[PDB]
Amino acid sequence: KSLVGVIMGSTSDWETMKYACDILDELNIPYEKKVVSAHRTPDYMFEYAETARERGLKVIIAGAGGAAHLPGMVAAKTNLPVIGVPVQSKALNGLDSLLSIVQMPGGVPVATVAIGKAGSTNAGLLAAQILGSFHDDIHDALELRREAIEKDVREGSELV
Amino acid sequence: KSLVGVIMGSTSDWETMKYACDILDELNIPYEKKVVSAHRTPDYMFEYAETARERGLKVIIAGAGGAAHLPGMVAAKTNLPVIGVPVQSKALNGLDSLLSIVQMPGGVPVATVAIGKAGSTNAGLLAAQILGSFHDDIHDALELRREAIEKDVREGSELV
Repeated sequence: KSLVGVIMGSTSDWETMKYACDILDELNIPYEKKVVSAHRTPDYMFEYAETARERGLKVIIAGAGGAAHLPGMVAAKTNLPVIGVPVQSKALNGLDSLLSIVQMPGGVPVATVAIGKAGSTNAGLLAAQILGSFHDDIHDALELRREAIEKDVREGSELV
Repeated sequence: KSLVGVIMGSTSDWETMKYACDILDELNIPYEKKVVSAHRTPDYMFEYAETARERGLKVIIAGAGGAAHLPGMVAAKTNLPVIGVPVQSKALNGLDSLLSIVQMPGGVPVATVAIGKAGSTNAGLLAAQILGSFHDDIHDALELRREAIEKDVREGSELV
């Protein structure tokens, strides 16, 4: 049973959103991934969000660029934590994506991460952290993962 | 036993961070509030972050402005979810705060919310949502709060 839903407005955002999914896979967290568009499939977006809780999801990761409304509108329709990944847009390099996602009004939080693939990775990790707040096995896995990277960086980053 | 830690670098940030605490008070979620500075008390910041999980905290809300490093450095030191509130800075109106918080690299997510008061309110709600991913009573209270606001706004839609 999926614990995290990873959604995005278009297939073109997949190369960004796959980073989140890779993290979930690495950590063996069950998830689903779907294209759900705020602007092209608005009714479907509402159905997806409003039924997430009953479907067993605990966290939603939503990616969008430009006038990026997907994370906020999903957030307006569920009280699951919603993590917003600003996709890097062509003209404004994700500045529009960022402001469109992060500047939510009081009452409807969206947990916003960095523009692009770094943010996407981080959305997966943040979802895992949210689960880890109550599943010690996931928290332990996150700790070990971080420890392993710390060692790799401190001990195996030779400069020539 | 506090479930949320609400921290900020300066007593002057309280004007912003109070809003997150008002939400927690409203939802009867036990929390602690402290002045922890990334730049003025860096050792204390590491100790606070390191010991949060042991102490029973499940989420940390951190507010900072300007070259805002508090949320990110706390996040580097704990696998609890960390919510970053960008405080509105004087010269750049929180643009510096926002970018210095949200643009975290892969491996160390910070759940970033809006600049200022709206963001602070939302950090409290987001922490509650994170708790609500395990605690059905908190999730239900969030749903009820939102439903009452919906009614106040909808059965109040007339501009007279």
